[PDB]
Amino acid sequence: RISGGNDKQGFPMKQGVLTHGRVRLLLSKGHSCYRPRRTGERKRKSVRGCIVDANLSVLNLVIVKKGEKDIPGLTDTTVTRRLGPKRASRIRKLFNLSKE
Amino acid sequence: MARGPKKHLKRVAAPKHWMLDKLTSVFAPRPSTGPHKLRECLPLIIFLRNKLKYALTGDEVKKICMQRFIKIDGKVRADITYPAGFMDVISIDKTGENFRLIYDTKGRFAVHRITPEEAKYKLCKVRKIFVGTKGIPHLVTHDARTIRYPDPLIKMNDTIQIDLETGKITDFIKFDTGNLCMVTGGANLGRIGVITNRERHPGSFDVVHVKDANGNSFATRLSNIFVIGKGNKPWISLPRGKGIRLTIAEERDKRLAAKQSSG
Amino acid sequence: MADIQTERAYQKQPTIFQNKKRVLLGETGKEKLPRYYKNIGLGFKTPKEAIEGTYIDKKCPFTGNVSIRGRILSGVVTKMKMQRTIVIRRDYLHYIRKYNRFEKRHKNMSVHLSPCFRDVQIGDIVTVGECRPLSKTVRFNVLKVTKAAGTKKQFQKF
Amino acid sequence: GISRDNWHKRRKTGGKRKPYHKKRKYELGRPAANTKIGPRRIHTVGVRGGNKKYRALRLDVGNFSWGSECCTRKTRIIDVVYNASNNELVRTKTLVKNCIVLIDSTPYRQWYESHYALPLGRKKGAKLTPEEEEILNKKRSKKIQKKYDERKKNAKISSLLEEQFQQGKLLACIASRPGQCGRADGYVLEGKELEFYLRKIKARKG
RNA sequence: GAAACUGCGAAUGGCUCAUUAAAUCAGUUAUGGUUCCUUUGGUCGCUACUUGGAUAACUGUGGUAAUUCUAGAGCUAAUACAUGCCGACGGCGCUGACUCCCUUUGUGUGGGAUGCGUGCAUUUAUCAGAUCAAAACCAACCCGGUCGCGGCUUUGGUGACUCUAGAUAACCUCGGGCCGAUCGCAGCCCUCCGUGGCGGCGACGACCCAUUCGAACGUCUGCCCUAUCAACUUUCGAUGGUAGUCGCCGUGCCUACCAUGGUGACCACGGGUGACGGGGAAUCAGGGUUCGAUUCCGGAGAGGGAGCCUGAGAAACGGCUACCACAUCCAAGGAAGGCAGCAGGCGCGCAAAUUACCCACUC
Repeated sequence: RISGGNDKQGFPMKQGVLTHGRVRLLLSKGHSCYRPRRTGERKRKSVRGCIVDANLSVLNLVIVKKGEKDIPGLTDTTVTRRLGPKRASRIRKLFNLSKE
Repeated sequence: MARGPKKHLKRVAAPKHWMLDKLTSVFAPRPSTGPHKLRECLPLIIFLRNKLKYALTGDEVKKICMQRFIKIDGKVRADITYPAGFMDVISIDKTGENFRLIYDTKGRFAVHRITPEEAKYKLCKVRKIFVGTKGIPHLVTHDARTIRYPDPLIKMNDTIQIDLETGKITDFIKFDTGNLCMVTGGANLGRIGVITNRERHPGSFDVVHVKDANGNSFATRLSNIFVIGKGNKPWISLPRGKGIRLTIAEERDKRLAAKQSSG
Repeated sequence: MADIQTERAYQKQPTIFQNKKRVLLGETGKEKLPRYYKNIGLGFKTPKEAIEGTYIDKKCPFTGNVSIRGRILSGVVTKMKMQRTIVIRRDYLHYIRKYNRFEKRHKNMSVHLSPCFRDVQIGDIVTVGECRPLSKTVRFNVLKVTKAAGTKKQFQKF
Repeated sequence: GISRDNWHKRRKTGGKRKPYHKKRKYELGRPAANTKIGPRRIHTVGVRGGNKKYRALRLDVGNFSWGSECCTRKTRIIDVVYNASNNELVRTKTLVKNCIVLIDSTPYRQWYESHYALPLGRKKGAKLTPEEEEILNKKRSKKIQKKYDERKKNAKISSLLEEQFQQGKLLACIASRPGQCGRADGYVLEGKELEFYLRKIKARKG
């Protein structure tokens, strides 16, 4: 699956901008490509449209279905320990525990 | 510009009756928002530092209050700029002493020590009467206290007595002629006398005439009269000089004759 | 008098209602409208023509939606070409302290005059009290009219 | 943006005034609601002090009072017929205070017929007998006919309404502010108000 | 206990005097024409032994010459975000199958199966608000008594309300009003052996009254020079009326229709000011003349104009967006900016100090 990328000059792609060009948008709290420094801040800044072309610096991709072959390192390596749950109903839902 | 409320006070702008010096500083304590008006209170820091002298700096006041030693109207207060005012009681249980705020006859708060059985009640002037939902009657006092189910004889301008452990009404004095009062604003501030006439105007201000123990006469707007006793006798103990306001020539002559101030 | 609905919207007093039940009156009839009116306070008296009248005026002190508060003033009626409003003149002396002498000055007020006063003339004396702002330039409303302390309308027998 | 100040305009004498300061936020104004007939669409705005205000863009239904009978019920709004302030407001069907409107007569007719035990909106026997006669006549032990003199001796309605009920529509007046409350709500026209607006409606077009 | 999320503050303080002549400002009065974080006092009972999913710090992989630029992937919390019972419905009004008693109906009764609504806020309509002076007949009776006479009763308040409280018919905001799924100390009393609870001290939070701190709008009287400024304003709203829109609220504040007004020799309208207003300062027999950018109080403004987010409070500039004037970096694609704060520099001119030390004092 295609998950995004960066332009030349490093500008990110974002979903919903239906072009191969870059554009300037007034961003606000809750959009990607911005992080507000104050409550209620908005800033106007450059972003890239959704369509893939030869121009990109990098494409981001995620494997949604594995083949029969193994890709070296990327698909050989077994999963790490992660971190366990902390909300009480979450612990019951993981181990199928009774309400008592 | 002024885009919202202010939170500082310059020392030459502060109330005259606090008696602050000219040269230690630019600022004065801004009284905390509370039961009494900014012009009509005494901040707790000025009482502990400047009047009683238990502390030499504002930090020595802060570490008296944070130990929970100071009670106002029987409640512990940790705020150093809390707005105490007229008829309030301050108790200091660790040193074993009690005070009430009353005006000196020159128009400033005296220190006035009281016995522990007199530290159990205060006197309150009535500001408002109204009826709420389900027909329940309400009362409002000069110090923001709200009371439900007052006695239906208690009217505007009357004085009520309350016990501090429960906050409920015990007894009251009617506003009428021949009762004893104290003056709480204007040029006559801190004088005591009996009410002798009320003159009224429809729109604008009513005027009350008051008579002294020595037979002098004075007047003020009705908003400045506080009743303190039925007939001739007060319900509270009174400070040295008893509100008599002697003139500068009488004050000179007693100061020479009595030889007080280590003469 | 016989008609008052001269406007594009129907004219009535608020707080008055007419029952559409028990409507029978026989060969004759009586007033379908009771009248709303009030006391102003300050020792003024409500005119008979406000109680016995049929006019609609929302800015009226006696029969409309205004509160009389603050200053009470007087002046001389001097112009009345507007409708339900008049102009009055106020004259005074100003002291100039370098000299020991006075200077004559005047100001004008636009004021609201209701029906119930209907025989006012230029040179009559009028008493007024403050209201909320009633229009752009109007802040005062007529409480009493007189021609005491002066000569008659026509001859001395008036 | 839009503002409601007094200082942009001239004094009693006809003389100009110069600006004292820039525009302040407490001098603000906003665009009009222009409420239409249609299925409910309401939007809300934050106002000075942090309170909320409701603005109705479309309304289909309201609450109306028949003050003569002490009856009020939720009712459909059909059309607008007169506006004292401007004719473009009836040409474009916009709803505002003291506008004159047509409403569904049905819930008042159903209250009356079940309260008085008499017909109201009926033309001929084919719209009386075949159904719902059992609203009017039932077994009523010691409450059958004569005890309804408490009803029947005060039942007669005004001729101007009995002519409206047969067409299925009543005239009414809007008393709420729909652009400020979110509601369209008012009272049924009666008596000399009904005579006044029937003359004005007829004299404009008819 | 670093970091990060959440809460609060950043609208005060400090700097300057450009604009501004009934404007600002001062004394005097008013909200019965409005809003109000916090403090202080009222008020706080029409799956439930505890619900849902999802992100930051962190771990891991990157893009651009460049910034307090940020993208894709793997984990996990709540007083963040979103749901929602239990307990204490037993309300009281309206309907009225049937039933009982004096009188078949009507009219006086007492029961009564069964339905509907039923806290405070919100929008609209309706009702009641009690008091006064004097008799004589008639229907039916309160009541003392029996087949014609004596005697009466019910929120509060203002100079003044279309006030406050009460009753009736409906509405109701939902995703878009309240009625606690929260945190910390000491432990308890028992049809009681760790159970049913009830409870001591709090902390934090939220709808509504009243306070406190204010803010906003309005009343009366008060101003330097000028006629080589004598008439001015007016659907391009000028003055007023009726209905409405918008707004925290009164109001030509704005819109439609209508009227023809409003100010001036007691100086309007126009122009000037090396004009911010006041407390005040210099000089002075008595009366005066001149000054007040400047430590206290009020106003205005952050290069020039305009627009707007967040919030109880801003039309904010140590917030944001654009045009106009300046101007810094670049890999020429792009990115960033506002000392009339404290020190310091250039320019100007007769003309004005150190890029020092500290939160000990005052707040």
